[PDB]
Amino acid sequence: AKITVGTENQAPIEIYYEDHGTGKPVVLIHGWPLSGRSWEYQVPALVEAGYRVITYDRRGFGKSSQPWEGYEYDTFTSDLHQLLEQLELQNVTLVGFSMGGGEVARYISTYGTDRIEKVVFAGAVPPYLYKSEDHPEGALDDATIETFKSGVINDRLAFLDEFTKGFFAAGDRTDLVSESFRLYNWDIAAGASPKGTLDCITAFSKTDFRKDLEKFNIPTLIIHGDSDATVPFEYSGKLTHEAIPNSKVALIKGGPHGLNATHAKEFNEALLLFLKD
Amino acid sequence: AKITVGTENQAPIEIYYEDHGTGKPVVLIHGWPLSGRSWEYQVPALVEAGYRVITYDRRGFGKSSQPWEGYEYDTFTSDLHQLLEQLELQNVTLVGFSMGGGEVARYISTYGTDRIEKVVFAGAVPPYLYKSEDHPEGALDDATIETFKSGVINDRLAFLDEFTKGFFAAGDRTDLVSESFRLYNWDIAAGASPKGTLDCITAFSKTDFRKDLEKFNIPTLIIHGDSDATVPFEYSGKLTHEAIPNSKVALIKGGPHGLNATHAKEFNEALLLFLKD
Amino acid sequence: SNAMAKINQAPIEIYYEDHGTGKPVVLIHGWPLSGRSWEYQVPALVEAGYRVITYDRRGFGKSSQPWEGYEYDTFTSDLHQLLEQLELQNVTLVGFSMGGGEVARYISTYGTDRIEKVVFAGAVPPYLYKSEDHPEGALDDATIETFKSGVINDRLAFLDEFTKGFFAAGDRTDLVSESFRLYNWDIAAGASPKGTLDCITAFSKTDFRKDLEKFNIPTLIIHGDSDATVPFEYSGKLTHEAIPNSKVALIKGGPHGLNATHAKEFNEALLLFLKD
Ligand SMILES: [Cl-]
Ligand SMILES: [Cl-]
Ligand SMILES: [Cl-]
Ligand code: NA
Ligand code: NA
Repeated sequence: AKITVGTENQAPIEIYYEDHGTGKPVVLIHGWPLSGRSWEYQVPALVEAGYRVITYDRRGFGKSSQPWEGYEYDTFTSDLHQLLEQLELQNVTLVGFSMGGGEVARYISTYGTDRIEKVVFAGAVPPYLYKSEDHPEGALDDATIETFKSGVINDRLAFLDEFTKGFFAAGDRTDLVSESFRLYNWDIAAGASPKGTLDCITAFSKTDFRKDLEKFNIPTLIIHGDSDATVPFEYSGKLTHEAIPNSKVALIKGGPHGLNATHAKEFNEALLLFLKD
Repeated sequence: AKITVGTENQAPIEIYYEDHGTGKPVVLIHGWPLSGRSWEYQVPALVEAGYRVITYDRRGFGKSSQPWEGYEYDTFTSDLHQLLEQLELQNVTLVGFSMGGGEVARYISTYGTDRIEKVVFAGAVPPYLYKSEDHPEGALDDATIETFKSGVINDRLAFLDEFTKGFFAAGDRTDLVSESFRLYNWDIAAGASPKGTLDCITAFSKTDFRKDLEKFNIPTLIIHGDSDATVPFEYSGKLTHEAIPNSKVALIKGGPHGLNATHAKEFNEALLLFLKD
Repeated sequence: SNAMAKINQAPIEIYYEDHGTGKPVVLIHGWPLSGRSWEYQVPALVEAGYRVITYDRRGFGKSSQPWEGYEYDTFTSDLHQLLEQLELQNVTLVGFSMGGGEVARYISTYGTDRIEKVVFAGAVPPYLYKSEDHPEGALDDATIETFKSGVINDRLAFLDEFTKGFFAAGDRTDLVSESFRLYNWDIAAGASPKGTLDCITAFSKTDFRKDLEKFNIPTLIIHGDSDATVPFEYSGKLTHEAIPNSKVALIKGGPHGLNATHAKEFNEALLLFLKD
């Protein structure tokens, strides 16, 4: 229940995954800096609705290897390719949460749709989060990005504590998950690679997926919160929907970034409607 | 230190175990939703007394694989059998704590007594924990059972926080462990399979071991607290003792469910006096 | 990346991580933590052009948790197997707290052919035990027994308290966040209870004074002036005095865990010594 996806200095880089149930495959791709365990509220709904659910832990996160390099989307996407190939998956639905939307974007662009029936962008970073002189439309400027980087560099554990509180907060509303659930998530992020945790920030904030979204001509759903403080709908999900013909949008009212946990009922109803269609 | 005990969706199921010391083998089987680490206070006393001590993590728990299926006693007992077979254990004592009493009961019933010297039911779920009009001497009625399942389904992490508090409390006394120790146990439970955690509730509450206990013709010890909130003596150990006429009881005054930790000396004394010839 | 080094029936494996390319710097963590304790050193070392290897001592972090071998003969044998398996050359061994014991015993037992330099950081040599005959130690019998009975009786609570002192410099108890402290508590909580206990005797009562007589290579002592567990005066000071040509970096306000609280100074001292 590890996939070997490469080597670094001749040591295998191994990806931890879980593969549950019977049915068409739904591959769930977690956000930063969490793991496959962040999909707790989705897995049973999906299996009960007749799908086979695969989660995996991105390199550097969860129970996967912690290499020094490879923390960019070409490699992240190759890692996903090895998983789909090794499990011999067909008619797959790719569900990318937050930075996992990047693997989705790039997978279609690089490897095409032979194996892929449908895709879902859930609170996801495309089309391109960076705000700059060349891309004045985006959400995250250098200054904002540097704060994340400097937090991870100077006190990652305290920064993660703060980040996880905000991840499940919608505006003023900070009671959408229990303190135990928050701490649980903090601890999943605590164990991650410090290097991978840092490099991911650059990857998810500054990778431009616009060219990739062009190759999308399969059914596509955007699930997103209207109160997402990390990846604002107007700068991400809304534009991914507008980039992709025939895509559907489920804007969840009062949904924060971690809306798959906070608004599980609504998230799953939108996801399940989309899959059975 | 893993044993492969099966396969599901093309991937092995592995059980983590530890094997310490030299002498007669004593296999310690943990309760829900913890791991082999719950035996911290027993292992050293057993090793020092000249026993070889094997702990393992039940499928779905601790460091073992987290599959989707197999969370019922036929499989759990099959996993135990493979552990005994693979480690070639002879002249074994099985010690089952809480739901681990179920593997004890079912092993003897299914595989016989040829490998087995003695057995111990510690705060253990047999004979049959379900409580109903027709089976009034169970411990857990439908409503209670549904409160467990609901808690795990809707906020497992908060539910576990509360469960761990009651686990070590003897009536109104809740200072029997430190907060650090309780939180340690919380974290062990947090990392378990959500599905395994849920299905176990049905396994331990609705499995009838009465027929299995009929086959116990080997020396049997019941160790149980008189203040066990989760598995009360009167509706479990007391009845196991009555079901197995040879059996000895060590009823520990002020003992909560987690009495192997709160009353380690009294627990260990009962175990050592029984283990000896 | 990470890998396992093979070192009843099941092999003992040591978990290690190997990052970057260049001359190797092998970081040996203190009790009862793991390789993850080096968080603040790894990046600066690789950025400076070194390869950084960390490993988890048997019983700790992600390594096997056997019943025996929790003494410096075996701990140093484990280190030797790792360096042999990786075929390392020109190594700088960095031993934090009890990890200075592996450094001392490695040079004494296996010699220096694979080793260019050594660093004793907040380290337990020359001999941490404090007694009548050996007043120059740090830890007396009453203190040692407090550690043992704490670990036997409520290891989790003992660790919570230990981790508070680890990062405190006298009255400065704000040097790390609660989050960081609790992260370190959890790393310790998952270690072997048996290894955790036996290490106390290994780090407190092993005498490395004859080992330090074999040191004829460049040597840096990095130590805090406010280390409650391993006071400079009874450790790093004496290790420096034992070793000719050895350098000292005494960090002002540094507690035991100064590699985290004072990363900037710890790292400056280390890099200056590595390139010389
Ligand atoms: Cl993300
Ligand atoms: Cl149980
Ligand atoms: Cl130490
Ligand atoms: Na953990
Ligand atoms: Na027998």
